[PDB]
Amino acid sequence: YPELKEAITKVSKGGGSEAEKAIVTLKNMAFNQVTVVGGGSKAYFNSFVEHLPYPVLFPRDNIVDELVEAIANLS
Amino acid sequence: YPELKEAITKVSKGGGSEAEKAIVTLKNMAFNQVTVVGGGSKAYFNSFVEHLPYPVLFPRDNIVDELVEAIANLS
Repeated sequence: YPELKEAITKVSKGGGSEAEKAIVTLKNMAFNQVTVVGGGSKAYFNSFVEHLPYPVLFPRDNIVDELVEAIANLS
Repeated sequence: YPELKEAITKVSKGGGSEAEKAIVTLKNMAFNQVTVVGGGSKAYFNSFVEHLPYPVLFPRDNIVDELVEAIANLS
C-alpha cells in the first residue's frame, strides 16, 4: 500500500477511512512474516518488474531478434 | 566457397547475383557453427583426396583384374 505514512499521520492527527485503520492495525505486528515496503514507486507495479531474478543456468543472451530478422530477410 | 573477398567487393559496390547475396546473408549469422573455406582449388575433389592419407593395411591395390587374367589364361 503506497499510502502507509499518510495513514499513520491521519490516524495520529485523526480521521482516515476504514481501509487506512485496517492497514494500520494489521501492519503494527512485529513479525518476520509481514514485510513493510514504502515509497513513491516501490509499492507500484512498475517496481515489481525488475525484482525478478534471472535463472543461474538459463542463457542470458538475446538471439530471438536475430532469428526473426534472418527469417524475414532470407525467407 | 572458394572466392569470398571478390564477391564481398562486388556486392558492396551494388552488384552480385542472387546466389552471392543469399550466401552472404546466410554467413552473416553470429553463430559458432559457421565455417568458411577459401582454399580455392583445394576445394576440388582431387585436392581433398590427395591431402588425405591412407592406412598401410587398407586394400588399395587391384587384384581382381590379375585373377581374371590368370583364369582366362588357362586353356
